[PDB]
Amino acid sequence: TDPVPTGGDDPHKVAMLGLTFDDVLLLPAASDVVPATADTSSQLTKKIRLKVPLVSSAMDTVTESRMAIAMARAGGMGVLHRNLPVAEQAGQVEMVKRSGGLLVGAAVGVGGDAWVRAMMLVDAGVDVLVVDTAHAHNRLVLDMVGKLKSEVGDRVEVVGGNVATRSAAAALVDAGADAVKVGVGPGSICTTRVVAGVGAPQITAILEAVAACRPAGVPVIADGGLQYSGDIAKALAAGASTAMLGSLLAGTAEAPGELIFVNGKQYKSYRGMGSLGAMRLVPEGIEGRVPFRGPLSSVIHQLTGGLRAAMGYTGSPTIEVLQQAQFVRITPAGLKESHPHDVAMTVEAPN
Amino acid sequence: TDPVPTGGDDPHKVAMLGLTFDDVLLLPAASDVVPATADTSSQLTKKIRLKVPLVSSAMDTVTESRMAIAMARAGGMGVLHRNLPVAEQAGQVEMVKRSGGLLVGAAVGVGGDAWVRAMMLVDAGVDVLVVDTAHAHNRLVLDMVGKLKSEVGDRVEVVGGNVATRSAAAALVDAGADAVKVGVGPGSICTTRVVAGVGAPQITAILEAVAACRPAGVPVIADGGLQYSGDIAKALAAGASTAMLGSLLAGTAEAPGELIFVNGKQYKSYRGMGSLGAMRLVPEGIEGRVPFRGPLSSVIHQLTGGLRAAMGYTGSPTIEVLQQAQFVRITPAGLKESHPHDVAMTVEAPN
Amino acid sequence: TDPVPTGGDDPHKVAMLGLTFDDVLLLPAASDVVPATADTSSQLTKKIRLKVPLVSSAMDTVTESRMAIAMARAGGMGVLHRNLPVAEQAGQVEMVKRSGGLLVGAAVGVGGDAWVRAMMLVDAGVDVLVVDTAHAHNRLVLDMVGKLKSEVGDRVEVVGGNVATRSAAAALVDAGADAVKVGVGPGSICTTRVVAGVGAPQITAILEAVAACRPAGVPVIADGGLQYSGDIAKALAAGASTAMLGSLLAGTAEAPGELIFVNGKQYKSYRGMGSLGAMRLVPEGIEGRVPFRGPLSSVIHQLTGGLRAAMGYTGSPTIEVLQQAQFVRITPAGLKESHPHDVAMTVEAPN
Amino acid sequence: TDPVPTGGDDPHKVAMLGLTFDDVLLLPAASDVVPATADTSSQLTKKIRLKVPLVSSAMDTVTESRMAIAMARAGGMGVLHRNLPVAEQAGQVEMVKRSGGLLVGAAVGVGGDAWVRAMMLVDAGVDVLVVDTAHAHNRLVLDMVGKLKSEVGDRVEVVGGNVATRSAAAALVDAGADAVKVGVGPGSICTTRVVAGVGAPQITAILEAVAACRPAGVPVIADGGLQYSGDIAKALAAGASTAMLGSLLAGTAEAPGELIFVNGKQYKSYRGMGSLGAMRLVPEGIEGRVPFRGPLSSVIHQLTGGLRAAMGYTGSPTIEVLQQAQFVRITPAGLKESHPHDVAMTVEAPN
Ligand SMILES: C[C@@H](Oc1cccc(-c2ccn[nH]2)c1)c1cncc(-c2nc(Cl)c[nH]2)c1
Ligand SMILES: C[C@@H](Oc1cccc(-c2ccn[nH]2)c1)c1cncc(-c2nc(Cl)c[nH]2)c1
Ligand SMILES: C[C@@H](Oc1cccc(-c2ccn[nH]2)c1)c1cncc(-c2nc(Cl)c[nH]2)c1
Ligand SMILES: C[C@@H](Oc1cccc(-c2ccn[nH]2)c1)c1cncc(-c2nc(Cl)c[nH]2)c1
Ligand SMILES: O=c1[nH]cnc2c1ncn2[C@@H]1O[C@H](COP(=O)(O)O)[C@@H](O)[C@H]1O
Ligand SMILES: O=c1[nH]cnc2c1ncn2[C@@H]1O[C@H](COP(=O)(O)O)[C@@H](O)[C@H]1O
Ligand SMILES: O=c1[nH]cnc2c1ncn2[C@@H]1O[C@H](COP(=O)(O)O)[C@@H](O)[C@H]1O
Ligand SMILES: O=c1[nH]cnc2c1ncn2[C@@H]1O[C@H](COP(=O)(O)O)[C@@H](O)[C@H]1O
Repeated sequence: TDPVPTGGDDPHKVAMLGLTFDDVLLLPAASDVVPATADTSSQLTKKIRLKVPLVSSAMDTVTESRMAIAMARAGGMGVLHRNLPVAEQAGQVEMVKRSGGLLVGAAVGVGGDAWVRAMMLVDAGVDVLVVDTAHAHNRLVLDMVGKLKSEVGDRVEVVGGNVATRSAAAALVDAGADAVKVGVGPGSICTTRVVAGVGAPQITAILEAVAACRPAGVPVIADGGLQYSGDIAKALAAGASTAMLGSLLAGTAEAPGELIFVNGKQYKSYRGMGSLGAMRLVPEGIEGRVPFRGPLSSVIHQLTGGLRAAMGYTGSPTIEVLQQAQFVRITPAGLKESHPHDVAMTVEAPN
Repeated sequence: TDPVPTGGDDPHKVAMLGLTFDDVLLLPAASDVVPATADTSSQLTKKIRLKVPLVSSAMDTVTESRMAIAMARAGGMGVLHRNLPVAEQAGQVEMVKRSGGLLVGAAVGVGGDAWVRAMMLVDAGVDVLVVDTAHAHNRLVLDMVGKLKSEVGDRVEVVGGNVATRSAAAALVDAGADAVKVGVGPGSICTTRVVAGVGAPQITAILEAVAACRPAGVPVIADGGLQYSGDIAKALAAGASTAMLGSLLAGTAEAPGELIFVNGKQYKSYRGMGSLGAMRLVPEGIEGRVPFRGPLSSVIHQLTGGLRAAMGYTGSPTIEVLQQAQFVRITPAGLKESHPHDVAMTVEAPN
Repeated sequence: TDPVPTGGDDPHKVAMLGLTFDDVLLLPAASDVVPATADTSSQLTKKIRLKVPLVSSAMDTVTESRMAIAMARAGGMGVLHRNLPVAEQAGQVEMVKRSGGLLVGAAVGVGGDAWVRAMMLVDAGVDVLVVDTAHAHNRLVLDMVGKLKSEVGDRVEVVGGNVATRSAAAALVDAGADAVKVGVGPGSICTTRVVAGVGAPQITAILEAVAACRPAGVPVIADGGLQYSGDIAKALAAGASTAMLGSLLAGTAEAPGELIFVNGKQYKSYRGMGSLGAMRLVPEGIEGRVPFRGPLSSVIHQLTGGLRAAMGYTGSPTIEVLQQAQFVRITPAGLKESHPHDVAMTVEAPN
Repeated sequence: TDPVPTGGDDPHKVAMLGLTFDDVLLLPAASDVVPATADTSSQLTKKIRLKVPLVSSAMDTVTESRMAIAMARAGGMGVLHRNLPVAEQAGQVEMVKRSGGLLVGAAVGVGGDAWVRAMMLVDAGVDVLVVDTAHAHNRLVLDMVGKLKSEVGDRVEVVGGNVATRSAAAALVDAGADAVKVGVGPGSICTTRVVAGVGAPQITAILEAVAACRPAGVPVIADGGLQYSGDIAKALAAGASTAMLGSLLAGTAEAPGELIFVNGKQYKSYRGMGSLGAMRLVPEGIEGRVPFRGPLSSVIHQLTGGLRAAMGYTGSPTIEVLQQAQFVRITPAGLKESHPHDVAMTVEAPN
């Protein structure tokens, strides 16, 4: 019997071919939709629907109270980070609720201290708890999701993550999750791929997680690796219902941290939660900076405008129709020309 | 049942593998043709044949009256842009007609104002109307094509675009189009691919559109992404009958705009019609610059000379025979060496 | 009959598709393992098990007595290089044995002088002899392995290498090798690939060698091309039992050579054993430098920490379970984003 | 019926997948050969065998009398260029013959003037005539080969080229060629690929030409694209019997032209024979420069040493055995590491 062409005698050792966002484009289709008439609303969880299908990352350089307020007013939601005392995180929930009863979420870990944290957040009025781990395919994480749903599941929605396979998503569904968050490897500040050699390209990870979650009616949150507004449209067409953004929002006025004026240009700090600085395990994230981008309201406007353009080209009046769109796969030669190919740019572009 | 190797259980979710110009080369074949004896004439529309199979883009940094006159004298044609008052566009048609009854086209949009524009252009003597949209697979665009053909189709030829699929090209054929223009995603100044995440690699887009148009006798115009004279030969071998050029002609003396002397080198402005500056929707084009290239007559001479070389290598005495030539697909390692690989260039090359 | 699609009529002329480390990632799986509870021990040879599955390269810029002592104290082993007189190499074995009866290996060549060298190393107390060649698929190399095993095989373990195919690994197994070392082409300082045009991508080379060695109970040493801690996890998941490191350890305090302060940064010399300088045959290696990395103990700590993270993500309590993990294949677009993609790094990262 | 996955309904429109040198490596195999014992002799034509399987390009910056003398003394051969008067080219043949009756070849074109040139070269004692064209798959070129063989074929050997397909090679075999030269697209100074969009990756072109020539006993000359000594071994393993070199020899003392000292480094001119300067048709080559490399004897020594290393790794005692060796295909990730990957080079390497 002949060998597998890439080596050895086991045809399942190399189990899949993984696609990322840069590997695909959306095909145009017959359409009566124009960008202005598209409806961008979508489910965050079984019970919660958002007007704009975007949430901010649970990171100490992205989401505290000011970002959560601005995201909710823009039609999305923020998830407050958990790298601070319980009493301070619960107080940031109250500040958001004092600005109009806006929707808000908050991250928790696994174990006894994370349980005390979760109960204080519920008492403060939080709408969504996010069980927030590097590897959710573990019985202790599944137990945490199920115990929260049993005790406070009537009052608050419970998200679990992160996963990158069909089998991991199915395990969270069986544990009672109200949404499943997908992403191991893809984030802009992630070094899991080179430190551990572990990960999954994000278009294939979404397609596999959706194969388990869609038949059960559980929404999927696509978390990490989104670099352009067009990546949001690709993630939702692969079957996700919302997208979570770190890098794209870390440059805004509302993100925690001060402005950095260096060489006449401006920046703000952005770091992984598994970086040396955030943990103060070998680190699985870096500490860096991103360009300053101005007010959050204007960033969200440009991102939703690109999504609306994609809905016009694909004939999708709603996000549920966009989830049925088709891809064309591209080669390396086709990606290099996608970033403005060979015409000296001179003027600023908003998107 | 096993999953699709790239994810999920649907084998049509990733529907195609899209090739661009850099993915293919033309194979040499048995030939009695030398570059000097090749015949470069080809159909622009059902009724109009050109001596040179090239047209200039309908852009406000590429084609007004001076470019249209020079293109027609060179054996091709210009399409006048529509980012100006109706009375001015109609007057540029008259200026072209006063220089010898040369062929000329002009762009129009969709709706009531575009209808008034179209009727004034016909009264001024235009030969070709181009229904000029970002997404032609839409009933309002198909209605515009059909209504023009019904009212003035005896006097003027009617083009519709742009499309990137077999089904979209078939819909324009059924509506009465005299030619179909192909290109969503590929242009040098296009950002649709990253803003909306939408597009189609241009060799596959041409092959699919031709599968619908050739059996009906409708010519295909390949519009966008052409960077070298060899790309013209590849587009026509994939089945197109003419090519439309923006970047390659924006540097010429006849293009609208003034010369830009900067750092001892010279440039001219070139911008997408969906850029912020041209529209004064989120933008789907950039504003930039290209190197100055001299007179149009000399640029067209070099481009047609490269086409003639391809016809010699493939044994094609006419464009209709070139449309039957074969490709070899190349890998990433083969493209890097195609751009002069590893020999410090010292002297200027015209092409 | 149709041609093979890549040329000619022989479907075995291009025999395989070879994958390297950058072509694959490890898939997360169901896990009760956390990085702290993983067991990193593994067989170096049939009779010798190490606490940490790493050995240092047999190179005159990587391993003399100080590196061998530090590697053994860290739980791994060093292999002393053979580019020095027999009496000096045997004396370095004694120095290692005087620091606590630590484990140590030493390289030898093929022929009569290499036999005298081998006997002196055994008299000095060496634990492992490494028959150390550029191409081990040769009857003289197989004879050397078998004769050593016959004469001193009761006292010392005998390794042979290097190979890159299933048939070559099988020949070393039949000759009596206690471990098989894999790697032709992949090393950071190797130029065999461009000087001779010969080599084998290392993930496929490991998969093929393991197909011969695992059924016989012979461990495989993955030698060359490892650039990050995650590459160690990939090599062991492909079926290797230990990894050998040159570049990653050449920057440490214990490596032979002096520090190089240049432009405020620090370096140390690193060169192939087939470079012009080491041989003083056309050269098949280069002479260069690598950044200074500090003490060996700290480098090994970071490398084993990344391995432990991979064991947590894959649910592997032991190295024998990690050898059963699965890969996802990635495209060129997915690799570019793996190296910290698009976030200006500002702070130092240990790994 | 479903479409072809890359577009259209014709499965032969994209006829082949073309491999270049960077797409493959030679696999090591069982061997009793060491580099010193390999036999590098090989057929140039049916009747002429060389000691070293290399010839110099017929270019006015590579081969006049001094290069032809040095190549023959090194065991190879030179082909004198034809961009000069007939009387001068014939006189350079005599100069070579006055230095010891060394072997020499000379290029000619097609037509009446090329016939007069050919007869004068034969009278001057030339050993090989090379019918030297950009596209040999043409009845006028085949007639020239056949008429030369009929008139002077008893005294001189007749080569024809260049081709890049099985059918073109078969036509030259039927016309009586004593060897077939392969290469359309691959040369370092070639711009046919971007000017005409025409070419064929060189490993696939050799495999296809050999499928026609080997069964007839006609040797194949691999011409263009060779960048390293390892590329020579790959070309011969694909089935060629000799290789022709331009760039690799244009830097030597014996090449025509003067040394260029610029910025403390040294260069020499190198230009295509279809460049603007050589023709004084649109140009299909560039004019440039290459680094100075010293005496030819030393360059040939390093190139043959790399070939000898490949013969050791593959177990090939002769070139006829190397022509039976096997390849592994590599991905883009595997090529980037082949050029010395990540170790600051400090010292000069001869090869
Ligand atoms: C922003 C602008 O981008 C482009 C892109 C390509 C061509 C042109 C253009 C303008 C004039 N001639 N060609 C404009 C634009 C203008 N209107 C409609 C669209 C649009 N519809 C759907 Cl559905 C999706 N997106 C986009
Ligand atoms: C411009 C010039 O380009 C080359 C390319 C490769 C080799 C040479 C060359 C010249 C002399 N020796 N080799 C010239 C050229 C000269 N003539 C004919 C052609 C030609 N025919 C067909 Cl059909 C297509 N294109 C091209
Ligand atoms: C170093 C640190 O890396 C990350 C990576 C991604 C997300 C986060 C994070 C922290 C807080 N929220 N999200 C941390 C970390 C923290 N703990 C556990 C792990 C881990 N477990 C297994 Cl199994 C393997 N590796 C990794
Ligand atoms: C020039 C030199 O290149 C290397 C490459 C890899 C490892 C080493 C090495 C030296 C000492 N330990 N390891 C040397 C060399 C030394 N001898 C033999 C060969 C050789 N044989 C065959 Cl067959 C083909 N080429 C190559
Ligand atoms: O240190 C880390 N390592 C790996 N992933 C991380 C780390 N910190 C945060 N993440 C993930 O990265 C996402 C942000 O990705 P981005 O939007 O591409 O910048 C977050 O929402 C987390 O899922
Ligand atoms: O703003 C824009 N976005 C996208 N495509 C555009 C825009 N403006 C013009 N185009 C297209 O780009 C083509 C020019 O492409 P180029 O020849 O590659 O520069 C035009 O003929 C249009 O089809
Ligand atoms: O000159 C040489 N050419 C090729 N391979 C070499 C040479 N010297 C050492 N090696 C190999 O390269 C390995 C080190 O690879 P690295 O860890 O990628 O730097 C060694 O353990 C040897 O197997
Ligand atoms: O102008 C030209 N265009 C294309 N190919 C050329 C030209 N001049 C020479 N060649 C070819 O290029 C070969 C040299 O290729 P190199 O060794 O890669 O530099 C010659 O032997 C010719 O076959």
